[PDB]
Amino acid sequence: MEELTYRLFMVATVGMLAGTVFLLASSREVKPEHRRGVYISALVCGIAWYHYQKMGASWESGSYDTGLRYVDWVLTVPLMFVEVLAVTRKGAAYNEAVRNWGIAATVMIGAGYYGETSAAGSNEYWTGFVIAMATYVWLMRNLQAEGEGLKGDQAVAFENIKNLILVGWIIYPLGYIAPVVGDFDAIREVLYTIADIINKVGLGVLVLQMARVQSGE
Ligand SMILES: *C/C=C(C)/C=C/C=C(C)/C=C/C1=C(C)CCCC1(C)C
Repeated sequence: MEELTYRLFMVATVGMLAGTVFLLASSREVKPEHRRGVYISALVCGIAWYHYQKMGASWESGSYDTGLRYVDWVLTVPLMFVEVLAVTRKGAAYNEAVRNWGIAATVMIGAGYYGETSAAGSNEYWTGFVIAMATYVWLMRNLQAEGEGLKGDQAVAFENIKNLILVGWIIYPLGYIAPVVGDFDAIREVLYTIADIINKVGLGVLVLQMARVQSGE
């Protein structure tokens, strides 16, 4: 398990870089007015690339720092919401949701960090899990309600974005609890890594697809 976890960190590092530069190279495929989300998706993968290089080194040392993962999350999750909410909102409605969902994400990630750095299975560990889970469910319920009025190819492309988040983000609470299900500390890190690749590279691909649709392709 320890070597598998290291290898996955190394592969994910190159994968985040590939996502970054793939998305940048692909921006010419859509109209200028629809490139912003693609560029933000590239920024998300680029920040992740930076932190994945650090996480692989940290894991390899034998004294791993989950703070690297959590700082990456706290910076990137609000950016992902910026991309999502721009599809359905502008102006006042956009500003309100970006702020409120960003605050919620920060609470979720901070509660998780508090719990994960507590003794596994302790009241503190479960306190962080429960607070994070409630905030997560609030976010997912808000997301489900977004764009329910859309029709046509834009509706389908937005539903694909929503579904990636609604399904893919379940991996994170599963990773968080893995170490109390078995001798699975490394499996937490495996699951977080797989999740970050799926969610960050996948969202970028789907934001690019949305931009193709918005461009009339
Ligand atoms: C790019 C990274 C992403 C999208 C990270 C997402 C992280 C989460 C949705 C984390 C959620 C958690 C819970 C719902 C409960 C346990 C604590 C967390 C922070 C792992």
